[PDB]
Amino acid sequence: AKIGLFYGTQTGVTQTIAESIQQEFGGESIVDLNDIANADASDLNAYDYLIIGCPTWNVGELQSDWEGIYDDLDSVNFQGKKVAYFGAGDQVGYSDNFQDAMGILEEKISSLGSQTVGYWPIEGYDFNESKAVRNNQFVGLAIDEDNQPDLTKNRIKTWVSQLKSEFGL
Ligand SMILES: Cc1cc2nc3c(=O)[nH]c(=O)nc-3n(C[C@H](O)[C@H](O)[C@H](O)COP(=O)(O)O)c2cc1C
Repeated sequence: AKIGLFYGTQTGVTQTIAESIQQEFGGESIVDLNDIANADASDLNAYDYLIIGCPTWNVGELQSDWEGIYDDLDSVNFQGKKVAYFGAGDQVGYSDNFQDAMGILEEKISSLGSQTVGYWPIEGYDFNESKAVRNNQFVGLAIDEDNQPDLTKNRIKTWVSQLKSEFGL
């Protein structure tokens, strides 16, 4: 597989999303699925295409496994990689920090030389602030299983379909 997906999760939602994205891409032969709790930052070097999934916890913080590796990301060579992101969040409970983690990771990784692809429009959501917004789009797939579970399936399907192109699929 030429695409590597690395996710982190506290309660399992992000994992489930990760599994669905893998299946939408076409399976294990298309995307390698990895829990970041088991990886080294160095594992990220193998791929030209990455998908980073991370939920936001504790009012605007990264999920703990991502927080653990955060400082090691500098050691990865992201030059030339295309990276797409996804995150789980709750726009009602955390309106002022909706999907911040996705935003924090994207800012770090993009600054290291990768190109973000996979922007997602903000129509259909309601939140006050987010670190993951740029030019009025999310930098990646914003999922909200707490408030909008009925939208998830479609959001994933649409997003993957847009991604396919950018990943040379
Ligand atoms: C105590 C607590 C704090 C949270 N903080 C945030 C937050 O700052 N921003 C946000 O978008 N969602 C926040 N969430 C919502 C979660 O990210 C969300 O429930 C997600 O589905 C959890 O994903 P996981 O199972 O992969 O960890 C919080 C949830 C809890 C329970």
